Amino acid sequence: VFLGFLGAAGSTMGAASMTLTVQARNLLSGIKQLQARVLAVERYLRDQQLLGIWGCSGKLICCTNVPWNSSWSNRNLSEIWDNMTWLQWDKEISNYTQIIYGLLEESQNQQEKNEQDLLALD
Amino acid sequence: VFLGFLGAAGSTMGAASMTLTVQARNLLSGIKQLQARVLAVERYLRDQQLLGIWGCSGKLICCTNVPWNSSWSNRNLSEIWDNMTWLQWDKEISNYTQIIYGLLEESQNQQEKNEQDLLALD
Amino acid sequence: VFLGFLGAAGSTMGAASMTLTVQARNLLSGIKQLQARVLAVERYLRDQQLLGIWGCSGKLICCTNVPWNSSWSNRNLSEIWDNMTWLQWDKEISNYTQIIYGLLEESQNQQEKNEQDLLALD
Amino acid sequence: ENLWVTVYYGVPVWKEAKTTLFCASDAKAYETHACVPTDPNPQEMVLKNVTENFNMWKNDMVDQMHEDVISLWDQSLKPCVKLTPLCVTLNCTNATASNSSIIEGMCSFNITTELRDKREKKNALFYKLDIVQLDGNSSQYRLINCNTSVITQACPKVSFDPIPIHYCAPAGYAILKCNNKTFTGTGPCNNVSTVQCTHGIKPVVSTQLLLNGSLAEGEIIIRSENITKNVKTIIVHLNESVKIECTRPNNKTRTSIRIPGQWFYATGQVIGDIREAYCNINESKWNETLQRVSKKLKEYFPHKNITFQPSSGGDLEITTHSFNCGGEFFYCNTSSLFNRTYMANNSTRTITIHCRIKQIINMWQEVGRAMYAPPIAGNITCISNITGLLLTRDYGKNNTETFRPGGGNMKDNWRSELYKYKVVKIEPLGVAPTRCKRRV
Amino acid sequence: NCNTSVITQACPKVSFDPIPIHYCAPAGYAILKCNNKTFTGTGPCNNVSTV
Amino acid sequence: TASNSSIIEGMCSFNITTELRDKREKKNALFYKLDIVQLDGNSSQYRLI
Amino acid sequence: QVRLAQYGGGVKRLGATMTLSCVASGYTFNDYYIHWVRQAPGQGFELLGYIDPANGRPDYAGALRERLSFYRDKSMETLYMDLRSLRYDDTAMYYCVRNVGTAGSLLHYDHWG
Ligand SMILES: *[C@@H]1O[C@H](CO)[C@@H](O[C@@H]2O[C@H](CO)[C@@H](O[C@@H]3O[C@H](CO[C@H]4O[C@H](CO[C@H]5O[C@H](CO)[C@@H](O)[C@H](O)[C@@H]5O)[C@@H](O)[C@H](O)[C@@H]4O)[C@@H](O)[C@H](O[C@H]4O[C@H](CO)[C@@H](O)[C@H](O)[C@@H]4O)[C@@H]3O)[C@H](O)[C@H]2NC(C)=O)[C@H](O)[C@H]1NC(C)=O
Ligand SMILES: *[C@@H]1O[C@H](CO)[C@@H](O[C@@H]2O[C@H](CO)[C@@H](O[C@@H]3O[C@H](CO)[C@@H](O)[C@H](O[C@H]4O[C@H](CO)[C@@H](O)[C@H](O)[C@@H]4O)[C@@H]3O)[C@H](O)[C@H]2NC(C)=O)[C@H](O)[C@H]1NC(C)=O
Ligand SMILES: *[C@@H]1O[C@H](CO)[C@@H](O[C@@H]2O[C@H](CO)[C@@H](O)[C@H](O)[C@H]2NC(C)=O)[C@H](O)[C@H]1NC(C)=O
Ligand SMILES: *[C@@H]1O[C@H](CO)[C@@H](O)[C@H](O)[C@H]1NC(C)=O
Ligand SMILES: *[C@@H]1O[C@H](CO)[C@@H](O)[C@H](O)[C@H]1NC(C)=O
Ligand SMILES: *[C@@H]1O[C@H](CO)[C@@H](O)[C@H](O)[C@H]1NC(C)=O
Repeated sequence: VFLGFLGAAGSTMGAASMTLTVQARNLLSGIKQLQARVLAVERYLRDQQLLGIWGCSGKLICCTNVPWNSSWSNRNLSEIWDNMTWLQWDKEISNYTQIIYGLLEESQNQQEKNEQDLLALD
Repeated sequence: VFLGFLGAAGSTMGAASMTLTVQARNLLSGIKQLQARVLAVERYLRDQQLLGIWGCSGKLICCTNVPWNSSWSNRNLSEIWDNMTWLQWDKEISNYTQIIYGLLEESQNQQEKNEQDLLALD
Repeated sequence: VFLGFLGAAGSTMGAASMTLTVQARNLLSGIKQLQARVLAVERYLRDQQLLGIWGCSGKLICCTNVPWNSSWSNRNLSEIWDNMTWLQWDKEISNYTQIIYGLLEESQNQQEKNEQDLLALD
Repeated sequence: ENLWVTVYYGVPVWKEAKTTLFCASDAKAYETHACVPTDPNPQEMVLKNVTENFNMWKNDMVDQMHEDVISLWDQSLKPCVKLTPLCVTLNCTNATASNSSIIEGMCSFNITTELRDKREKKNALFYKLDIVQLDGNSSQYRLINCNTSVITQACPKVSFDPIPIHYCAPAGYAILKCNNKTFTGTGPCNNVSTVQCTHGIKPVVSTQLLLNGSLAEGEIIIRSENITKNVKTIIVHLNESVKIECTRPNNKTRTSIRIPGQWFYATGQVIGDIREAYCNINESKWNETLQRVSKKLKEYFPHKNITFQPSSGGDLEITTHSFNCGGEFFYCNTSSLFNRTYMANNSTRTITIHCRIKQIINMWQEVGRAMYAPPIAGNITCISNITGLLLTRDYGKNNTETFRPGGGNMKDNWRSELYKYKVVKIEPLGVAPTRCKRRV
Repeated sequence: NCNTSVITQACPKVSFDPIPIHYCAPAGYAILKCNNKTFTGTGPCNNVSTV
Repeated sequence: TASNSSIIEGMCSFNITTELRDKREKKNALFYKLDIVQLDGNSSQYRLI
Repeated sequence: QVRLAQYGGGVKRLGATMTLSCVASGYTFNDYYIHWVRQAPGQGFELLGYIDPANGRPDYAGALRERLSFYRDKSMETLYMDLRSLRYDDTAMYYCVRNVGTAGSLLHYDHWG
């Protein structure tokens, strides 16, 4: 079903926070036009399994064990959280997105191994 | 592996409850017959991610925060839970299945946002 | 991203335990060479949903309710856990892998139904 | 009270919908079908206390496999020689054999061979059914379908035959069977069962009746549409096989004519004295079967007599029993078989029926495309099991109904076999109420 | 060869030549190389590597 | 053939094989002079463009 | 879109054999049955017979099985009546009609020539 898809752009972080589900919904639907559907299957999985390696499984919003670093710039953002709007934050943070994912994966390995040993005290 | 697939039809809600896993198992296997396999990849994902928007992640049986409404008819069903069998229940409830999913999604947004703020008190 | 893929082979159980994520990462990328990509979509799902029927959802390492049986041989393995290396254990345990999965599925049904009744005391 | 929503996964409920069905193959083959697809071993389970409606008219997979049969025939016939340069003018006198009027082509003509220098004179042997007479002098002749379409010779070593085929469901789709014995072609079955794939359905091509097929469970079953009494075709399914013995007694001499790397095949000469090809029927089995069929058909029609005649008018595919055996196509006179009448109130003797054979056959559903059968050397004998009839009805009047054979449309022949199965789509996400909340 | 087959002229501007080709594995499949020098065409390598 | 000929200028006989491959038969048809090009030598010879 | 042109007719002499022809234009020729209907003046319509163009199968009325004949040519998609031994009562307006039918049964008529 298609209604309000990407309409929350132009609003803030927190305003689009309750409407993330609408954008989360979309996996819908010569002669050789089948292949693009396969691409729609692929990239979403390449998104979804990626969340699986961070431990942010399933749920749309979660926190993690990795603290923030000022090496990824030190914008205050506390008042800019309710103006921003979205895209400028993406171009700002795109200098460091490739690096943070390794921190998330290593912290997930820390959590899994320490919790597995703690249960292994049984 | 194929054994007992859809054989539990003709039994009750509760009888088929322990045998739902057999039906959950099946994602098996001119010249252009490949495409149907892609469809088998698609619809299951369109099922599975749908459970992800309700918060009923992974597990075959769960409850949710949305209460029942007599606007979706008010069958007693307490003795009919052990007769029914299955198909007339779908034929009855199909008048309102398109509506309840929005209630589930909104309640999931309630749970996620309230729990995120409660942890945000840290 | 490709780095250190399958490089942990030749090490132990526990050494490759922290490097399982690298192998978990890989779902990357005449004229009719498209079809193999579809296979890469299929088998991983046939892996992933299989974990869903055991209740070991998402996380790379977990325990389960099924106890060990000496009918699947009775190797001590406690000192061999830090030598083994990996493949010989696979050929040893391959005589009984087809049987243990039913035990896992039945124990998952036990957990789901008993927990559902315990919450159904509400 | 205190009820809340819950969801369930793996729900046993289904809808009815169209889909694309998968097919199976066999280990041994002629050698798109010869090595593919897979050849699995199916299993069947009984759906206890399940009642489901079936309809053998509205179901879709018959048309699907009709398209599959056409596509496999086209893909098999595609790497073959085109017989275009044979369309030159033929001068036939036809007086070589002891008798000439039986076959009447024995026809000289000019053909380019292996140099493109100038056409050389050749002669061959042909049947008068495939030959048409040009205007003016009668000795001028032409091939029958070359005023309408191109004609392709089938390569003899890739010959297609009734190999049994299993139709596999895709994932998420289930096949229902209706194992009840007295299923009438429509209505509710209370004997529903499920498989992964169907049994070995064979691509049988025949007219006026069907053969090499399955058999009924009880007595003879009659399937028909019930929207109106005006019916196109009524299917009769036998519970007891009757044997037919077909024979072409003469031996033939294959000769090859070179046209590039192709090599056209023609007939050279018949060996020995000429005998007309014929088929044989056990008379007692046939007349007893006709009596049982008529006395079972008068259940539907209350007070009127039952009478049979052969068909009238149309091409040879409906006036005669046509089929294929070996590499040769047979057309059988059925006038003597269907001459009976009855009022409304074990192997003695043998009926012999005369036949004719022709090489150029149109596609069995369609004109504007034709194929040339290659000649087959030696005498040919065949034995087959006839399993049912395809009948049509006249109007008639008071006190008398009338039934005559028909069935030129090949699709109803496969509809006589796939009446059992049906395809359903699984809907495993049924919601429910429960007396339990969620953790907050 | 015209007594046996048809003959086709190759178009000169689409001429095919030994362009080096790399064979890529699909996802979930790995390629083993055996970097040992004295490999005899069969047997066990103890110098296994992956690309 | 027509009342005026210079407008369209094909009204052109030719030999065509038909339905027998015996020998080509004479036919004639009607064409536009834009689609017709003039062969060398005699002007009455013409070709398709 | 579909058209059923008819040719032949006018005045025919008594006792002779007559032929009518029809041409169908804009549909799949094998799919639909063709019926032949007539109307005498001062009388209602009545059916003579019908034809399947795919296999050439005819069917005729009870009183006129000996005098009628239908056939067709599939390449020029043309249909022909022959009627033998014309009598004075055959003065009529003659039409071909296309028939709509299911996979097993026949239904109402759609178009008239
Ligand atoms: C070039 O290609 C074409 C197409 O592939 C070849 O086919 C020929 O096409 C022409 C034009 O359509 C046809 O002419 C018509 O023939 C009708 C019948 O003529 C003969 O056929 C009858 C046999 O068929 C039926 O027989 C009886 C009833 O006759 C049925 O019971 C039976 O079931 C058969 O269905 C003969 O019985 C009949 O006596 C003729 O010998 C004509 O009726 C038709 O209309 C004409 O009718 C009147 C004169 O009879 C008059 O009003 C008009 O003249 C009107 O035109 C028309 O002439 C050919 O029949 C057809 N030949 C076939 C199918 O074999 C064509 O052969 C090919 N060219 C060459 C040179 O080969
Ligand atoms: C219905 O069922 C019957 C019962 O089986 C069936 O009759 C059989 O048909 C097959 C094939 O049509 C016959 O097999 C032939 O037998 C002869 C003699 O053994 C062989 O020479 C034949 O070989 C041909 O094909 C080879 C490979 O292409 C060629 O190399 C060779 O030269 C031949 O051309 C062929 O195997 C069989 O004899 C009969 N009878 C029996 C008793 O089995 C019938 O065909 C089925 N179908 C129909 C439509 O009736
Ligand atoms: C099969 O039944 C037919 C029809 O009853 C039999 O044909 C009849 O045979 C008798 C003599 O045997 C003739 O007097 C009749 O004229 C025949 N009726 C026909 C041909 O319609 C036939 O004999 C029976 N065959 C067997 C083997 O019992
Ligand atoms: C098959 O269906 C008919 C339909 O009424 C029924 O009479 C018959 O009993 C059924 N067969 C069995 C074995 O129940
Ligand atoms: C049927 O039998 C009767 C018996 O008199 C005969 O007159 C008629 O010609 C026969 N018809 C056929 C088609 O054999
Ligand atoms: C390569 O394999 C042979 C086989 O015995 C072995 O002798 C040789 O030492 C190996 N090469 C290296 C560098 O180890």
